[PDB]
Parts: sequence; structure tokens; C-alpha cells
Amino acid sequence: ERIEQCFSRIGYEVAEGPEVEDDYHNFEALNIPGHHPARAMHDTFYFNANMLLRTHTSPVQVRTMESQQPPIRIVCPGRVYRCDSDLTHSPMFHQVEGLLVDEGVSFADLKGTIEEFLRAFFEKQLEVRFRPSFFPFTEPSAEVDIQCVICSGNGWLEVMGCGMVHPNVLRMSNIDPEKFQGFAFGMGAERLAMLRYGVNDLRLFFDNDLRFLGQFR
Amino acid sequence: ERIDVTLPGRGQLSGGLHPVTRTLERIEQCFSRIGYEVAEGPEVEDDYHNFEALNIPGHHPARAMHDTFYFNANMLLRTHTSPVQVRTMESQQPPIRIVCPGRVYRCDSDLTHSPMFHQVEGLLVDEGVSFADLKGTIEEFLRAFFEKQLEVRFRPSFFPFTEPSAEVDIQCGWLEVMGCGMVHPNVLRMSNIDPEKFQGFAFGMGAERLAMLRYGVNDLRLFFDNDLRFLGQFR
Amino acid sequence: RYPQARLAPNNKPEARAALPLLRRLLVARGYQEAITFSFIDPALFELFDPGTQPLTLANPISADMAAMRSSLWPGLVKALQHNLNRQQSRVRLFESGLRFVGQLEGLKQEAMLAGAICGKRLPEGWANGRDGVDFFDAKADVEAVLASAGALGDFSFV
Amino acid sequence: MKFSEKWLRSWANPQVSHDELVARLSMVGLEVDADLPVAGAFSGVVVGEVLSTEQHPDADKLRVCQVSNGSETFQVVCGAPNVRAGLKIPFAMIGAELPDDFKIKKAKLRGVESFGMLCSAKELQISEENAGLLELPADAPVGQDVRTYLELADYTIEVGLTPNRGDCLSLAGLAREVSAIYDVPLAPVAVDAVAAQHDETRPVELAAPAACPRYLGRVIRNVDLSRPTPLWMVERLRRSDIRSIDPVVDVTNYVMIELGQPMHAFDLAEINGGVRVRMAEDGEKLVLLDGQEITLRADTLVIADHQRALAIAGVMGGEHSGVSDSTRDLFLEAAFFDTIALAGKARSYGLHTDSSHRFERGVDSQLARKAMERATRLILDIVGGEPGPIVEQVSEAHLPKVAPITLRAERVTQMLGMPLDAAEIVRLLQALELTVVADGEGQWSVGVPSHRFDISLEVDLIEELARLYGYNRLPVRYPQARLAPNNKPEARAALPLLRRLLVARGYQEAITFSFIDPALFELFDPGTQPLTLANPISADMAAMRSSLWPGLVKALQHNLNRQQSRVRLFESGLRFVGQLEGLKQEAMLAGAICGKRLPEGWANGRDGVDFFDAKADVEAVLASAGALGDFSFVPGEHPALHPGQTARIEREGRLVGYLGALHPELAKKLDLEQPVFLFELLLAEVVDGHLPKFRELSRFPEVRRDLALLVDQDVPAQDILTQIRAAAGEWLTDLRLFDVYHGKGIDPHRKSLAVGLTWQHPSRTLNDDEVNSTTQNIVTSLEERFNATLR
Ligand SMILES: CNC(=O)COc1cccc(Nc2cc(Cl)ccn2)c1
Ligand SMILES: CNC(=O)COc1cccc(Nc2cc(Cl)ccn2)c1
Repeated sequence: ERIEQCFSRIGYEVAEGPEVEDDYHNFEALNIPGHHPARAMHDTFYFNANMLLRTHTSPVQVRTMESQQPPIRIVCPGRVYRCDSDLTHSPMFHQVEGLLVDEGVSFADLKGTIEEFLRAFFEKQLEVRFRPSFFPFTEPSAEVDIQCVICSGNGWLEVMGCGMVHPNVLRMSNIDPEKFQGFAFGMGAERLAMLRYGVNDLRLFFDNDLRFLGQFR
Repeated sequence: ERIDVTLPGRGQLSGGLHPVTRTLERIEQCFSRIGYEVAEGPEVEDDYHNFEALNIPGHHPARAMHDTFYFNANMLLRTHTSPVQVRTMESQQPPIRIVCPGRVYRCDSDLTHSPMFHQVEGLLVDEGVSFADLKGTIEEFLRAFFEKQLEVRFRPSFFPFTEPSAEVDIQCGWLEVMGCGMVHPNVLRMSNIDPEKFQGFAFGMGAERLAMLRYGVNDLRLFFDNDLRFLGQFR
Repeated sequence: RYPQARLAPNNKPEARAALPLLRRLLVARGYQEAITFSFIDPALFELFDPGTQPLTLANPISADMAAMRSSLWPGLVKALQHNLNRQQSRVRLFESGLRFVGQLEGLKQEAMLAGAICGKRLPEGWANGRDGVDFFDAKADVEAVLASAGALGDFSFV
Repeated sequence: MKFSEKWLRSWANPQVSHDELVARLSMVGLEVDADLPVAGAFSGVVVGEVLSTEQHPDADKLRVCQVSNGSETFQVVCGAPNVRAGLKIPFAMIGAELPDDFKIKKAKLRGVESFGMLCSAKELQISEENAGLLELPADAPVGQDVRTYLELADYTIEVGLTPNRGDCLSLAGLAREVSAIYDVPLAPVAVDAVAAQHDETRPVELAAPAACPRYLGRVIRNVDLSRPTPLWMVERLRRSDIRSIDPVVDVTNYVMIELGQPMHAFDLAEINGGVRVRMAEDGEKLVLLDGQEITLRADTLVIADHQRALAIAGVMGGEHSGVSDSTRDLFLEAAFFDTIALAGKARSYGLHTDSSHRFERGVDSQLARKAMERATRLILDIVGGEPGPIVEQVSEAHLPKVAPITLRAERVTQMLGMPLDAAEIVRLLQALELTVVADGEGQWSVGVPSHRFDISLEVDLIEELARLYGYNRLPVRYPQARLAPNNKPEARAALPLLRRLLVARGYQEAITFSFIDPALFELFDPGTQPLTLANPISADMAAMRSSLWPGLVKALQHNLNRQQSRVRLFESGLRFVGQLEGLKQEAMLAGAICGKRLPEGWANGRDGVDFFDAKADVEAVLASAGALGDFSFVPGEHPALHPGQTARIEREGRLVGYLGALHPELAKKLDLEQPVFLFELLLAEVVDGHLPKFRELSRFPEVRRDLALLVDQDVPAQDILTQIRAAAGEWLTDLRLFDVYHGKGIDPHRKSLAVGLTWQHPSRTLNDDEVNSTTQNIVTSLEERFNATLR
């Protein structure tokens, strides 16, 4: 609710989609080729060869890009699924992804958006660091770090990823990369909640113990 | 053996909000979703914030005791929420994007008019603001508010605080629903805002008038009686 | 045209009980929202605020609308008894708005949330007890409001 | 990718400290995962030579040694089993400071004087080898500090590479980056061509030139495979996490880690008439060097001879064709395999090698020759032999070729939010080995080097500039937007509103797994086939939920087992109804309650929660958008619910959901000894409501009449209330059922319904005659419809 509010107050629309998705919306449309390890059964939950459980909320952004022409300003919260299960990782979790597609969007616009979001979210004028990373769906891409001001026990912490939407991603969804530029970002809701509330064990989120839940009234 | 019927549920159920509160919230939401901040101010104001700062000269009939409620020569009950926009313009330099809902007061007595009522005023002050920007804002507001792609008409009017000014009509053969205009240079200048660098638009509307249009309310006096037979209809 | 804006993500702190949140809670707790005149009868003002000189209007609409309210209670009680006189038994009202404390020099205009209840604890129904509302029913409503931003322990009823 | 910093600095030295280098690497896109010292700290330890050993005359486990430091001969008593004349060892002199504050002093061990100590790798924190003294190369410089000789003032840096930086899977790759980052000279290893000593070759055939456009082969005769891998190579491989196995594998691994070129050596005797680089025949079998028997597919590139397949090209060699102890002659291979043709091929056979990784990520297509010469020199140095000429088979048509990219200065300024100077742009791109040529004003034609597989577009060039300029040095702007006022309809009950209402009504929000146990699914949904996962995490998380109830009930009993009595939970989320073809993914709001109606308190009744408490919660949700009257609670049945306490909820005959007590037989099966009340609503059917429509308020009094009605115990109360409204005329304002009596005062199969009827005319007072008339028509209607009687 809090992540959505930071963007919805500035023109972003809340977009939702199905949790049972197809290879196209979940992978192909996001510049993830068929031979990419993300598509394997070691990471992705499958029903058949083409139908799966979405590994991210980006398919929702894809469905938006197909349905309409720019400007697009959307935030996509939702349940996402991954095979990797144990401590530090759950087979089901939540993430919030964002997308802005307009005529003159820059990496400067993205840095500003992300920096002000984290500041608004954590209610502090904290330091925000951008490290060059990689994602098939963005170029340039960045991993975003914040200071340890919200601790590791309640000098940098990785909290989210972002980048400029890849030309092939726009082109595939019938958006001219020559006329339109865009940025997109993603974050894990549980990771953020743990940072905010001083939660140590991620497994506490899915047990629904009243002795846990009651602490958030 | 232990069967039962589906009778009403046990206990207390929900009450509800007042139609004006529903309307105010709705008007705020149309702007707050696009960058506007909700600004509030005092209901007991001074001549300066209520009149002088808004280009209303001392000899103007609006200032008279036939229309304005006074405590002494300089202190009054605000006749509009514009003093809040004035206090904002004094406190900060542009950009300003604000919506000002609130209780306002006027001497004018009975039937079509109450001595206390609510209004929502808006203000946008930036570097390159035009009358085209204002037309778009207002047209899209009314469409969002009334949930219809209705026809919007702008008639040239007059206000001391704006130039050019307009009275805004909607269909249902037309209905006047609000007023707006480009902020007067003297209004900006008085609040230390260079009219050469900054332009602005402002608008105003009555919440009760809007609620009546929306909910089919005939008598404006029903709003301040708080009859449960009235209130209950807005749950 | 639609005005352009360089807008940045922003939000208010999480741990805060705003009035829109509080209104909806009172709605859920079986209250109807009232809006009363900020100016009341000086006689009524004196009943609720003995010894205080009200901030009086120079040109009031009528003499019974001369005094700026120092409480939302005279208005709330009057709306309550307006309903009681109109065949209503269970009246549960709340109002938010300014209070006017002091004379012009030093005047305080503070936003209040006030509530007024009467009649049966529960609405008339086959499954509901026929007990009249009391202090502890109103206390629960105050407790629920006071706990809205996870700070109930910061308050004390003395 | 792990590496020695000393080795990296020998190619490109950034003139900054270790800490500064590790900091910058992550800041330019090479995230450092670890930076560790190669050894423990110590001083006073030099290279020593054992001149002679004698048996200690008073301790059999000890030896009396004469050790030289190149300047002087010292007597040292040693107990290590490997101590012998001629051995080059670390000599810790009197004065030497070893790890964990161990100072070497003078000693008289069993009557014999000792002027130092000879060390094990363990004693020096070099290795965990305490088996004996750290044996040093026969040619070690005696007297030199052991830290200097063994290059122990070093760190190993581990970088977690992104899939686009396959070029950094080598010291050559990483050093080129450093040279760019720091704008410093790059001194790559000078690789002189090794001259052929004979003319023996083997033919090479490129039968699949699109999968392998270049293949280099070389005969190396009379190699002595019994010879050891030199220490400098063992340490360089070890500092890159490569374990030393045998001289030939060590060289090919070393060449790969140094230059980025995976290589392979075959036993020449195991090659029947020349090399054939071809696709596998479908079902062709190959036993790998690790013993795995792979059944190949026609899409897989193999290195074959004229008889059979020898290796799976670019991934792993075969057992038969590989080097063994019996090997006397080698056939070296250095090839370029196309990335696309090799993509996911190792994974499909369940394999992953350093070679498969590098070829899939991309190996410089021009590198094979330099690497071949390098590996030859190393083989001749380590195991001897005689090299023949290099056989290079190449397909010019299939060599990778990336068209020049035009980069526009205005596109860099737009993206970065600031302009970069033409000189800075050129310098930065040239450092990465890109070919930059001016193409007019604020435009360049940029050529991509053969080691880069991630650069094909203008935006990739902009990334390179941003990366090396510094992401955090770039400006910060907020995106522009032509925003217009907008809003959603007023008369709608959104889920955020509903959650808060349930919170206010004393509910705690739960989040449960969307996939449940098929056994649990079958209890709540008998006979329905769940949408089952193909690869579930476990078998008890195989079924996609068709209800939020199994999860809600399970979380409820989780709490009941944790000393909770009053559990009131709600959850929102998707339902999965049907199989893939025709699947329905509907958002639901479901709730589950148990225990006392009210929390324990002095002022609270101690009654247990029932159906009507859950009903009130549903009613409150259903009335959230002013459309309560659009819904109806009809006696229904659900397999998970008690058939006597179940309401089917509808809107215009359409199913909204169900409300009821959890079936006592389901409770038994779950070992739940408390009554539980459940509801589940289809949010798409609850969200829409109606906007208030003002109805005029009467200035006139209302009239109330109370009716006590005797009806059959089973006739539904809402059927009677509905009939009353129908027969009460135009002026009824309120109808209330204030009591139900099923006592002794009446028949045991009947019930008394006490109803309050209120009428108000909008324009006048109502007279008693008309109200009594209206009341009689209600009664008459109830007599003719339900055989009702007045009490
Ligand atoms: C949990 N997520 C993370 O840490 C980082 O997520 C990211 C990073 C960058 C982009 C995106 N999403 C995206 C979606 C479209 Cl449709 C196009 C381009 N990108 C998500
Ligand atoms: C019922 N109320 C109306 O029609 C109100 O109409 C108007 C019309 C135009 C502007 C304004 N407010 C305004 C405020 C400032 Cl600070 C400066 C300039 N103007 C109000």
C-alpha cells in the first residue's frame, strides 16, 4: 500500500494481472530468449510447456504496453513465484514493479524517481547509490543501494533494481524506441518490510502466527 | 438437526459519512492523484489575507457587513478559502499545486444560501502556465467528478483576483457549476511572486452545489439539520 | 493543454492516524457524520463553557448564531436532540472541525474530533440485547481511535 | 570469476590501493563478492637449502640438519619426515616472527643446538599442509624472503560477473577493464610464435562451419607427462579457484584463465585420421572424461575423428581420446564456437564446465592463435616435446561480424542528462578497444572488438560511457508529465476499503500459499481436479487453490495449537478454477472465525461466535458501496460447510459466494474441536454499488405498528419480511424483526416473529384507519402465502 502511494500521488496507475501466465508475457516479451537459464524448471514453476507461474510482475507491464500507446505510468504489486525455496527465499512472495514510457525520458529521470522514492518510503533523507548491473529487459541497468541507517539489526544495502527499458522490449510491444524512451524498476516487498519493521526471519510472513501479526496493528 | 435460517446478522453495522464530506474527498482526489497538495488554514481571518491580498479594494461591496461576518474592523470569518492560497504564496516560491477545501461564511441569509458552507479552491503557479492549461484542467476535472464525458462551456466573467476569468457550465440546457481564471498580476506581486517570471491559474467551486447535483438534493438547508432520515441516505 | 510537471515520488509518514482514516473507523463503529454551524447561541455556549467569554460576531445572522464554538459538543448535542424530537431513539453522531479558544489577540483555532451517542447500545434486532448505551461503549470508540496509529499505550484515561 | 591482484597488476596497474581498486570495481559494474589475503602474516622467513642431515644421537624422530641461507650455514634440528639433503625450504631464523605471535628463539633440543626452524605451509598459514616441510622448487633463490618468492603480499579478488561480461572471464579481460577504468597502459603477455621442429600435422575438417568458424590443431610429440606442474602456475590457478590436476590439463586451464581461451588436449594416438568438427548423429554415444555416458542429439556440435566422436565441442572431452599416463604425443585444440549454436547445450545434458560457460558467454573469435602459441610454449616448458606446425581451418563467411554502430552525441546528452566532451567520449570508447571514427558533427562510427559480444546498438555504447564516467556522477532529474485530473467512480467498494473495514470489525489479515496439498484441496473441493504444478517444490504444494479456505483454516488451527482461542482472519487473493484451457483466476475476499464472540473483558459477554456474527461481517462488506439490497442470502449447500448452517450469497441470481459453519466432518478430519465460521466473496461481484439518490424528508410524524407472527419453524424469515414490504403499500419507511420465539408458549413446529412496521407519508399525517387497513392486508397476505397467525 505504502509503495503504491508514493507513485499513485504523482500520476501512476495501479495495474494488476494474472498469476498464471504464458512464456510470451513472462519471458519472450521481456527479451529473455528460449535458451535463457531463468526459463528452466530449476527456477520457474510450470503447468505445461507454455503456461507457468509468473516469476515477476513485469508481464502486467507487458499487457499494459500491448493494450495502449504512451504515456504509460504504472505500478504493479503482486504475488510472484520461484522454485528456489528454503531460508532467505520463499516459493511465493511479493514484488512491486514500475514503468514510465514517454517521449523524452532519461536515466537522470530514473535516478531522481528512485532516489525520491526510497527517501519517501524510508522516511529519511538517506544516501542512494546506483551500481551498473544487467537485466535482459533494460539497458542501462542498475542495482540500487541505500545506507545501513535502517540497520541489519534495528556500509550499504542493496534494496532494488532498475534500468532504461530495452529498445527490443518496446519494439515487441509495438512502441517505437526512436519516439519513446522509458524506465522500469523492481523491488521485493518482503525485503522492504524486513528493513522497515526489523523482521529477521522471512519465514514469519507466511506462518500467520497471531503473536507475529498482532505486532503490526 | 442443528439447522437455522438466514435471519439478519448480530450486532452493530456501519453508519456513514456526510454528503459534503464525500464530495470534498472526491474533489481532492481528482487533483491529489496528479501532484496537488491539500492546504488548510484558519476560519477566522484578517482583511489582508481575505480581501486586500486578493485585489479586493476597501470600497468593494464584498467587504461590507451586508455580506461579510466581522469580529472587529480587521478580523472576520473567511468568505472563501483563497486566504489559504495567499498564505501558501507568501510562505513559498513557485511551483505551487494546491487544493483548499474548507468551511466558508457569508451573511446572505435564507433558502438557496446558508450562512456557513463549504468550498474547494485550487491554485497552480509555475513558469509557463496558460489559459489553455486552465481550460484542460477544469474540463478534465468536471468529467472525472461527474463520471461522464460531458460538454464543458467557458463563459467570460469577472473576479478581482483573476484576469482573464470564466464561469464554467456543464450540460443538463446548461448549468453553472464553478468559476476560474488566470491569477491577477497584482495578486502575485503582493505575495512576492514576479508576474514576469510566473503565471498561474486558480479555480473555485461550492461543495454543497456539487453534492446537490450529484445526489439529487433539492434543499440546501438539509445539509446542516443532521436529520438521520437525510444522513442515512448516503451510507 | 494540460500543464506539465516535474513530479517526484512522495508520501507522508506511515505511523500517523489522519482524519479521513478516523472518520471511516467511526463509520465502521456505527457513527453517522454530522456537520454543525461553527457559530452557536451564547446561552448554549455558556452551558458547555461556564465563565468563558465567547469570540462574539459584530454582525451575526441572528442572535442565536453569535458565538464562535469552543467545543463541537453544543452543536452535536443540539443535532442529537433534533433527531430525538423526530422519533429517533438511537443517535450516534461524530463531527470534525475547528474550535475557537480565546479572544482575537491570542485566538486558537484547533481541529477537533468529537462524538455524541444515545439510546440502545445495539440497533433493534432479533439477535441483539436491549441494553442502553453507557460510558464504556463510548470508551471503546475512543480507544479504537486512540489505537489507530499503534500508539494506544501513549494515552491514559484519568 | 576469482583472480590474483598481483597477476592483474602485472598487466594493468591502477596506482591506487587494494581498497580503492575493490571499491571502484563494484562501482563500474564488476561487483566484488570477496577480497582475501592469499596467506597469513609473518617475517624473517627466507629460502633455505638443506646441505646435509644426520640422525639426532638422542631422539629417533629428529634429524640434525646443516641449512644455508646463501650467506651462512646454520644447524637446525628437524622432526619433519620429508627433511633431506638438497631440499629448498622456508627457513625461519632466530628472530623470525611466525603467525599467532610465534617468535623463533635459540634452542637446545635433546642436547643439540638449533639456530632456526624449517617450516610447513601450515606453520606459515600458506596451506593446511602440515604433513611436512613446504618443499620449494629445486631452483628457488636461496636467501630471498619467502613472502617475496611466493608472492604472498597479494589478495584474491572474486567478481560476480553479469552474463553480458563474458570477456572478463580471464585475466586478459579484467586487465583491459582496469586499463579503461583508470586510463592506464595495458601490457598483455608477449606471445611469441613457437617455431615447428617437424612437419607432422593432422587434417582438420569444419563439417559445421556456422557452429565452429575457426579451429586450430597442433601436434606435440614425445611429451613426458610424469613431470610436475611448476609452482608459479599452481599458485596462479589456485588464486583463481582452479585445482591443479595434471600438467597438460593445468596448462589448458591456465591458458583459459589467463587469456580467456578454453583449450583441450587429446592423446594423438587416439585420433583416427584427422579431426572432423561436426554435428552428432541422433543417439550417438560418448563417455566423458568424468565417466558420464551421454546420448547425443543432432543439434550438438562434437569434435570427432573419422571413426567416432571424441568430445562434446566446447564443453567436455571424452574418456578414450583424452590424455592418460600412457600418452606420449598430444594434439592440441583451440577453437571458436558460435555462442548461439552452443547456448543451453551443456545444461541439456546436465553439464557445466569452465569451457561451456566461456563459449556460451562468448570467447574472442580472434584469440585461438595467440592461445595456441602460449599453450605450446608452456607444454614444451613443463613436459618437453617437439611441436609441429599449426593447422588452422577457418570459414571466413561464418566468422562473427558486428556492423559499425553510429553514436550521436545528442543521444548521449539526452540519456545521461548532461553532455560529455567529444575527447572524453572517444577516449573512453577507445580504452574499451572500440574503433571510433568521426562521422561529422556530434556523430561517430564505432566498431566493436572481437572480445565483446554485448555491443550491437547505440544504447550499449551509452551504457559503456555512463559506466566508466560513473553512475553516481550523473545528474538527477524528475520526469515531466502532462497530467490531467482523474478519478475512479464514487460508488465502488475497493479491496483497500474492505480490508480496513474487516480490521475495524476485529480481523487480522493473513497471507497463505496459493498452492496447497492436493489431499487438503480434495477435502474442501471433492471431485474437482485441481490445476496441478508439473515441478512443485514439494508434493504438499502441488495444487492451485480453488478456495482461500484450506489456507485460512490451516492458519487458524496453526494458532489454535499455539494457545490462541479467538482467531479471526481474513485473506484476499486469486482462486484458480478449471484446467489451463478455460482457467479462471478470480480475486476473492475470504474470512474465518472461531472462539468467543468478543475478546475477554469485564464488560463483555462470554458467548461463543456463531453464524450470525460472521453474517454481520459479510453484511458490512456487502453494504460498503451502498448496494446491500442487491444481495440475498439463500439457504444453500457447500461440501466444506455444515448443510444446516450454509447461506449461498447471490446478486441478480449470479453467485457472489458462500457463508457458513465449517462442516463438522471436515473439522473431525483436521482435528479441530471448535466451531469455525467461513465466508468467501467474489470481489468482482462486490465492488460495484450505487450512488445516493435523494428521497425527500417528510415534515410529518411516522406511525409504527408491531406484529407478532406465528409461522412454520422452517419458513425463512426473509420470505416473510419480503411479503410484508410487498403488502405494506407506498408509505413503509422501515421494517424490523426485533425478536424470534421458538418456545413453549406456542406449537413446537412453529415460531413467533415479532416485527416492527414504520410508515411515513411525505405530505401529511397518516390516520389510524388507513394504517389498520394496510396492517390487515399484510396479515391476509401472510395467511394466504404461509398460513400465518397473529399471536
Ligand atoms: C525484484 N526486482 C528487482 O530487484 C529489479 O526489477 C527490475 C529491474 C529493472 C526493470 C524491471 N522491470 C521491467 C519491466 C518491463 Cl515491462 C520492462 C523493463 N523492465 C524490474
Ligand atoms: C463558488 N466559488 C467560486 O466560484 C470561486 O471562484 C474562483 C474563481 C477564480 C479564482 C478563485 N480563487 C483564487 C484564489 C487566489 Cl489565491 C487567486 C486567484 N483566484 C476562485
